[PDB]
Amino acid sequence: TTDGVYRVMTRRLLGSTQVGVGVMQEGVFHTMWHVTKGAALRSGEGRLDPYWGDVKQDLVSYCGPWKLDAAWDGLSEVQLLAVPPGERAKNIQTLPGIFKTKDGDIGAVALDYPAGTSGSPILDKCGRVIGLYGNGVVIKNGSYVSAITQGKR
Amino acid sequence: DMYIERAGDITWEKDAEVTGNSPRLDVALDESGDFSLV
Amino acid sequence: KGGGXKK
Repeated sequence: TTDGVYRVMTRRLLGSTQVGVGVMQEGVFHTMWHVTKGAALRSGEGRLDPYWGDVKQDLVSYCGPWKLDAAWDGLSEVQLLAVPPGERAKNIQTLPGIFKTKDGDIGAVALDYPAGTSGSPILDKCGRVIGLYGNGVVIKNGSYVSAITQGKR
Repeated sequence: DMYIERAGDITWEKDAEVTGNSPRLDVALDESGDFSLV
Repeated sequence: KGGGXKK
């Protein structure tokens, strides 16, 4: 199955519904846990079985261990490769904010998209995936900010 | 039952629109995977 | 975050 960015679809609701987005790289499919809940996936005629997942990180990988290990450099602009339901993939460039936590700081992107955009990759200037979009907060003025959520390789 | 469909290459786009703020926020992450503002 | 809330 080809490297790239993928829509995660279900037929269980009304019509065809996009519940999320993911990344195929090095033979492993990467998405957020709340998108699939760890359920298996179909890719054409083939089946993708969950391999690793963690609810607290809100991540899951299929067919193998988590492969994405690039990280935001804390300084440069990044691009969100947003794949909204029913709409063409689009790159949005932005300078990340920061989630400060008791266990360290991670990048965050203040961009709002439909729920089924969950799992869209965030990219550095070399095209490496530095994390996935869609686990975040709503701040005082009502705007959505997503963590740049990255796994461990 | 869920299935996947390719949507593109993972590639930096030279002429991308630039938008969005860079807020610095104190947050907490709970065992359920939910972020909250501290 | 639409109807996803935080998600």
